[PDB]
Amino acid sequence: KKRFTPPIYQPKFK
Amino acid sequence: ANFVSWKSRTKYTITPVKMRKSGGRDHTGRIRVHGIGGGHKQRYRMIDFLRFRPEETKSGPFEEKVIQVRYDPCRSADIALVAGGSRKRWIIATENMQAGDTILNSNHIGRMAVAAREGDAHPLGALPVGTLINNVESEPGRGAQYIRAAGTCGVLLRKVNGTAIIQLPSKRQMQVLETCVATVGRVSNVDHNKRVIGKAGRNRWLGKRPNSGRWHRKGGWAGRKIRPLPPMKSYVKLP
Amino acid sequence: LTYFSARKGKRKTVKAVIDRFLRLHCGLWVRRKAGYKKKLWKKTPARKKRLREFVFCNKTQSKLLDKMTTSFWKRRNWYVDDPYQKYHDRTNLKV
Amino acid sequence: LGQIYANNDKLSKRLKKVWKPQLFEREFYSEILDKKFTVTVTMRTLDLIDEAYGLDFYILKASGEDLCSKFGMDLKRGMLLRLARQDPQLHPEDPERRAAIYDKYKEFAIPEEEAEWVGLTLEEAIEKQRLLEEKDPVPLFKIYVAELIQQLQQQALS
RNA sequence: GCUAAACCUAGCCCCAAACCCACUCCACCUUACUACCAGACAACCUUAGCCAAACCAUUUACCCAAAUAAAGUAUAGGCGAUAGAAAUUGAAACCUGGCGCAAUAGAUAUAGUACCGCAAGGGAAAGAUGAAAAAUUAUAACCAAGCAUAAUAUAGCAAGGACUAACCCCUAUACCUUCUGCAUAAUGAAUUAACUAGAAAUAACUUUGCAAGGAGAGCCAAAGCUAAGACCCCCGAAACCAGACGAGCUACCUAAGAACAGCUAAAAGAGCACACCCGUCUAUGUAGCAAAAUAGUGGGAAGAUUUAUAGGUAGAGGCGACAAACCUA
RNA sequence: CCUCCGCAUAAGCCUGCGUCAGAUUAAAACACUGAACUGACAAUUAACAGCCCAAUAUCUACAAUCAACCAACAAGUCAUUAUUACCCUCACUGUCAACCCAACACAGGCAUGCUCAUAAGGAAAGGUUAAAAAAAGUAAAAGGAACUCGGCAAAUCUUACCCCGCCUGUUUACCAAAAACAUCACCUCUAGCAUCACCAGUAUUAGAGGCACCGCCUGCCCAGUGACACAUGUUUAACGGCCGCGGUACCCUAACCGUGCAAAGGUAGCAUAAUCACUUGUUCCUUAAAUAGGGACCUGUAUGAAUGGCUCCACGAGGGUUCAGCUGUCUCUUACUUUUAACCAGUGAAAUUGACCUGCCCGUGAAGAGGCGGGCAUAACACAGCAAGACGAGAAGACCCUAUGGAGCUUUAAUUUAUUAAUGCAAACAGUAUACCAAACCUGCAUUAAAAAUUUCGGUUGGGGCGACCUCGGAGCAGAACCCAACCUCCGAGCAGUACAUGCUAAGACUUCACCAGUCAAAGCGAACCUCAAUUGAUCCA
Ligand SMILES: [Mg+2]
Ligand SMILES: [Mg+2]
Ligand SMILES: [Mg+2]
Ligand SMILES: [Mg+2]
Ligand SMILES: [Mg+2]
Ligand SMILES: [Mg+2]
Ligand SMILES: [Mg+2]
Ligand SMILES: [Mg+2]
Ligand SMILES: [Mg+2]
Ligand SMILES: [Mg+2]
Ligand SMILES: [Mg+2]
Ligand SMILES: [Mg+2]
Ligand SMILES: [Mg+2]
Ligand SMILES: [Mg+2]
Ligand SMILES: [Mg+2]
Ligand SMILES: [Mg+2]
Ligand SMILES: [Mg+2]
Ligand SMILES: [Mg+2]
Ligand SMILES: [Mg+2]
Ligand SMILES: [Mg+2]
Ligand SMILES: [Mg+2]
Ligand SMILES: [Mg+2]
Ligand SMILES: [Mg+2]
Ligand SMILES: [Mg+2]
Ligand SMILES: [Mg+2]
Ligand SMILES: [Mg+2]
Ligand SMILES: [Mg+2]
Ligand SMILES: [Mg+2]
Ligand SMILES: [Mg+2]
Ligand SMILES: [Mg+2]
Ligand SMILES: [Mg+2]
Ligand SMILES: [Mg+2]
Ligand SMILES: [Mg+2]
Ligand SMILES: [Mg+2]
Ligand SMILES: [Mg+2]
Ligand SMILES: [Mg+2]
Ligand SMILES: [Mg+2]
Ligand SMILES: [Mg+2]
Ligand SMILES: [Mg+2]
Ligand SMILES: [Mg+2]
Ligand SMILES: [Mg+2]
Ligand SMILES: [Mg+2]
Ligand SMILES: [Mg+2]
Ligand SMILES: [Mg+2]
Ligand SMILES: [Mg+2]
Ligand SMILES: [Mg+2]
Ligand SMILES: [Mg+2]
Ligand SMILES: [Mg+2]
Repeated sequence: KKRFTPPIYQPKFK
Repeated sequence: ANFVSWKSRTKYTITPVKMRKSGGRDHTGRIRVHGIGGGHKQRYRMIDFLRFRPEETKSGPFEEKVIQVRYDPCRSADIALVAGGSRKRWIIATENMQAGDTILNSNHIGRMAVAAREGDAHPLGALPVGTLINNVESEPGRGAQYIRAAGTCGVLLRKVNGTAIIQLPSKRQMQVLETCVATVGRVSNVDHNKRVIGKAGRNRWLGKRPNSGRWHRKGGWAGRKIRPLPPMKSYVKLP
Repeated sequence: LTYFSARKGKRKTVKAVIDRFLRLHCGLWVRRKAGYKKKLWKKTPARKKRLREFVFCNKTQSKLLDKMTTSFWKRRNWYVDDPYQKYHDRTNLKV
Repeated sequence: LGQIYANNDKLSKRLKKVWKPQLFEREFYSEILDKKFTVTVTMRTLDLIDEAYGLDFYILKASGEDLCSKFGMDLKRGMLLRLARQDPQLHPEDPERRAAIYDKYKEFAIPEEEAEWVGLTLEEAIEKQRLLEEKDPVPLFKIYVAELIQQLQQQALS
């Protein structure tokens, strides 16, 4: 199939 | 699902009441009848199907007068408002009914038959054998339900002693009590099957979605069934 | 065999071992040869007599049957009319 | 709401089956209350009524763990109150019938202070206890003038 | 010596005891944080499932009545992996701590804060001088990974043997593993600091004590009984059920509105063509403007067209002009 | 210089480039000081849209489109009456902005009015040189598609032929936008009918299905399935199917006859086609050169008449070819501008890294060596371009195989009808002269069509399926005690011809490399005086 992974955003504290 | 019906009028009137389309949505909201949805806005007319009805402080027969023949989008046949007395009620029009006509709504059954026209209405007990009738009832004082489309008509077969067998357009026999009022003649707006559609725009305007695109394999019910005529259903209650 | 139960936390036994074997106090298990009651018309009388004998087990089999049981089945019973009473104690043993 | 196997064997499929009792909408006649009621009675209830020789006996003899219904407890409490308060059941001009009815049901006679709390639930009992223990707050002016007159009488009579 | 390293207290877990609480005035069931108007309908229901029996369809402690021996005994159980009582002697009221810890440990918590989605929900690091900061003083410095101080000097898994001196002379194919055989061009790795991975029964071995008896009721015994020591890992999937959430993007429907210059207008679900609906191809980028863009060549553009507002159809399903297409990347 | 923009309304957190001090530090991709700031000062005042309507009964069929001719069909967006009671009156929500949804100050998206370019609004360029490479723009001596599978950006403006689909349209949001799904025409089946969609409808109607107009037509079948009658039958435009051989004159393709089967032994049509391999078919044309394209043939043994067969009026971002004229795709590339390229000023990554003091050849190794042997090679350190290698970077490969790890689809693979309609029985009502009738609504048992509550899909297979096998014995491999395998080559066995002392106990051994199993036998009581080589079946339960 059409394999795809969504990106993950880090918290806005670093 | 706040689904409320638009049939909120317990009094008969003449002004066309606005109706709301459904598209196959019941009280839950799921589509249960496919092929309905998206059409041109229409207005509902309160059509009085009961032919003979006495007015206030009335009992005997009364005369009527056809005024103007219009059209009803809720059905195939056309309607025509017929005035008479001190009230006006919508009834189903018949063939060869124009402006300035005179019709009779009688009820007294006579000894012999009555050579009525194709506009007036009389009980089945005073009609000759072999007469094209329409809008036949099932119970005395119930209302016309059978044979009400465009051009449909029935012919009287025979009489026994208190019943009246009426030949239905489906080639099926059906008897009814003698004290039932039925109209005489054929319904207007003939040649309805010859109406060429032309394009899908007409079907979309009428409010009919296209059929499903899934290829269904025909089972065992797709073959031709050469079956005999079903027996005559009786509505006369016998003790 | 459930080494630790959920109510008492003890050790459970296998009732099949008790119903199919018989442990003696010396450390031997008495069993029965299978097929001693089925299809006896095609077997020689010598085989029929051999199948109807109390045969002892081996070492690994006895160890397995002991591990499948607890300390209750490894005691010494003193029945009134025990036909296997003379087989509990084993004399004349030199390593 | 139980479970039933297939062909009455545990080596098949465990299906679920719920039995329903039979309901016969009949009509009775209570002698203590003198009023007919339409109750969808079953068969075991009719058998118990026939064995108890009437409906009033079946209602008054069976305890709360046998009726399994609120209407039964209400009828029991009503009959107990009618037998305790000695209220005129029918009407005057013929007290012999009422006397015979009261004499027929004399092997119980629960007092009035205990028959009013028969069949009531917890919420109804709490509501009744709150209504009995309502009492609008009495103004403190009456208590103050009572204490004042008591004090003046005590200091004057001495 | 710059970067940066340690400085204990909010307290955190379980015991014994004790049963623990909820309006200062206003607002809180409609668009909660809204002072003020005419259909009163709203609960009373076998939980299921995973695993195990090397599959799995019977079965699988979890059921909320104090210990123990009976006893894992009779029993139930594709009589098999397992489950499991009862009858019976019996069950000494009252005392304020940690052979646990100190911010990567201990509750996630200074806090259910920021942040993500319309929504249920998920959810993380924080604070170090001092008696006198109303002592802004002069000091206390010294250790890891990164740097200058103080770059390179021919030759070679960075190493060893060595001489008066770094190289020059000789030898020598990184580390753990599935593998007979691995540095192989197979797998893992940039370092430092903190954390992380062998928990336990019947039967066995050794050493005290007593002894035909041992043992603080119950159990065993033709040299036995009691006690102690000794022992059996971690992390990583697709699947199923139960309780709640979504049609604001997209599929369909409903009620009230808006949009389409100009020319040819053959009467038209006509043509070209603005704005508008979708995107057949070229070129640019794939950590870009963008988790799907840029101009034309494109089809439609008086209707089977598009759109602002409000409502409904949801998983044992919704919808479907049928792509197994869509249901918040 | 642009304006493909701006101003308002609609939706949206509400204070988000006004002043003051700090501007030493902190966010501007660098600075001034300010659209990525700390504290204090206060903007917006309604007439704009809302915040709405006292009841009892009754009334409202001649559209809009300048609505006046005409003409319709999709049959349509706007109105009151009689009675009772009511003369207190201007309160409330916002009027700022450079602003919303996408993690952002993003070349993305947003509904209507206004002049469709103006009176709204902004700057492609930081500087230095003109490296190579790449992208966007003008044209070129001769050929104008001769390069490429194909007219693939590009400008001239372009005709005819074939297939497919009637057309418009829509579908795989994000690699296929199509011949794919739909559309009017046609055909089949079901239903005698009143309140919640179907339908406020009536057998010219409604629902369930197959192709999809107009022209020629749809020839056969209930042996098998289902459906309808339970009359043994009907149904196929319901699931599906319409032969083979021999005799057959000179040559294929046969006229005809015989034979066996069955519902008929391919009807019409069309084509070497979107059509199994033979197939680059005979042949004509388009080119000088043509498995490209069109025309007449079916041995098409596998096309075929609603799984519909073919021309035809119009059309297609669907798939292929060509004619008159032209485009640097090429022979053979070139002249300029911008992005970009090289240096200066700063913010400043991502993937990736065992350490490197890192050259080549021959040969070897886990089979492709810069680190191993022998040779060749060698002062050190940066900048500017290309890819030959370091089996270089991104995804525990989507292709092959294993898994008693899953999921989707379809059943004539397994437990069962848990929910309908039909049935038969039992209780529940009421009449009825030793007999019949069993109405409307509840309960339990068993059956028939739809759903379903669950599951698995054995093993070796010189990679897997197909080929072959699934237990045991013998002959050589294994030669003279014993054991030893192959998908190495051969015979077989699932029994038998005759008496039941083919009775009961009891020392000692072999043991198919373990166990479960099998076999011989001293002696006694009892009695007159056993053959063959494998020749077979355990637990539970009955
Ligand atoms: Mg159709
Ligand atoms: Mg279809
Ligand atoms: Mg399992
Ligand atoms: Mg007990
Ligand atoms: Mg912490
Ligand atoms: Mg934490
Ligand atoms: Mg250091
Ligand atoms: Mg060297
Ligand atoms: Mg290690
Ligand atoms: Mg591995
Ligand atoms: Mg290998
Ligand atoms: Mg390696
Ligand atoms: Mg590997
Ligand atoms: Mg690596
Ligand atoms: Mg919507
Ligand atoms: Mg659609
Ligand atoms: Mg058009
Ligand atoms: Mg157009
Ligand atoms: Mg499909
Ligand atoms: Mg404003
Ligand atoms: Mg984004
Ligand atoms: Mg300006
Ligand atoms: Mg520049
Ligand atoms: Mg040129
Ligand atoms: Mg060419
Ligand atoms: Mg082109
Ligand atoms: Mg098309
Ligand atoms: Mg696509
Ligand atoms: Mg689309
Ligand atoms: Mg596309
Ligand atoms: Mg089609
Ligand atoms: Mg046919
Ligand atoms: Mg072919
Ligand atoms: Mg060509
Ligand atoms: Mg199109
Ligand atoms: Mg620079
Ligand atoms: Mg080696
Ligand atoms: Mg080499
Ligand atoms: Mg290497
Ligand atoms: Mg792998
Ligand atoms: Mg296996
Ligand atoms: Mg499995
Ligand atoms: Mg499973
Ligand atoms: Mg599933
Ligand atoms: Mg296999
Ligand atoms: Mg093979
Ligand atoms: Mg052996
Ligand atoms: Mg002998």
